[PDB]
Amino acid sequence: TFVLKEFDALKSHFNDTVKIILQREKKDKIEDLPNPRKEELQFLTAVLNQLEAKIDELKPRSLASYVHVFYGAMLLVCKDVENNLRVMEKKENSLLFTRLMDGMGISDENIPTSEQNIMFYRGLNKFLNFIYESNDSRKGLKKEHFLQVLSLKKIYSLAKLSYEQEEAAENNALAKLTADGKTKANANSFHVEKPIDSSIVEQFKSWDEMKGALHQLILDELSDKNVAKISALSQARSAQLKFLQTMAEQLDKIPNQSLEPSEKMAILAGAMYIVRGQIAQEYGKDPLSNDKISATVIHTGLSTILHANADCCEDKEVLIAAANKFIRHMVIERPEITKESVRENNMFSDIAGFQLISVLTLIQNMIKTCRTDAIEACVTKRKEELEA
Repeated sequence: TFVLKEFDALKSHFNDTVKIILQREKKDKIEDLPNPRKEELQFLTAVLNQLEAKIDELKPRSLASYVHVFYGAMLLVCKDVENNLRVMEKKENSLLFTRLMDGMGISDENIPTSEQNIMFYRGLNKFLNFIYESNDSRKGLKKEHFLQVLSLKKIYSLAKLSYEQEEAAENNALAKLTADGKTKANANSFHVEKPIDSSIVEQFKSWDEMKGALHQLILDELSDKNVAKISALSQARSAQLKFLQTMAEQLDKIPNQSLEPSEKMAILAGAMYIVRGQIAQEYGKDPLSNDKISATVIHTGLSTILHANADCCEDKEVLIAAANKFIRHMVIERPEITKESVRENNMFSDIAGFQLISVLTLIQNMIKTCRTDAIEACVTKRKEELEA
């Protein structure tokens, strides 16, 4: 097992790393360093200073979440180092790269687990929201944030890279999953950590009306394609509609006193974006494209119900994450025997042609896109008000 370094050890080691690099390059300040080493160290310094500022402010019980962020930041830079290497250059011969890995205590025989890598980037990506007003990207960037030393282009670039790393980490964990879970699914123990903003769900009117809209769209599909049942449709389209039906059905079994209707509508909405995303990929488009696809009844139908064209990327992330949280709870066997696994029998076991891992992977892709579109819009917004 990989034991994480304590926070004080990371701080002292990084401060030494900066000194070593500055001494080797014979510079006084890191702002005089060549690219991309300059911005990379300016980023880590900014992160560290902001971490220390939060520690001396909030006075937390455990510094575990703070270590997770620093680990994510240092690993993000290591990734940036690899991307900026020449065609023949090796990372093992990079001073900064080797210094960071040594500071985190990572070698060839000592690497963090899949879960630890995810927590690193999940922690950093949440930590990056400090640049937004009230920690919300809906309100744009702050006039003064902890990454002010960096340019808007670099902020977007690092954020984009960080979101892609979390996606890649999740996808690697999904690829190693096995479908030999013997445990039974438990909806009775499914409780949301934080309640959802009802304003995000008010466009779907109610849980009954949303179910009615879904059921009506399926009827319109069967009518337009002149078939009696869903199975008569294509293997792809059939699995998608049965996925939505299973989703809506499995949510009705749960009492409203154990799971609020607003939470149910959010979960169902996230499932709709997944199906909407799958169909969009069939047309060679991005899963979250707002372009109208007239050739598809379902994609057009789901877009109408979801109000996808008018909805912002932030609200979409919440809905998609809500569906992701429910699926992973019902289908994935979590620990605390050893390791995670897909239950051999779940909600989607009877659905022919259903590809679970593909769906969970698509979720991570749409999540990343929502986050990337959020920072891009804020960077572009900040650029305009600076150029006026």
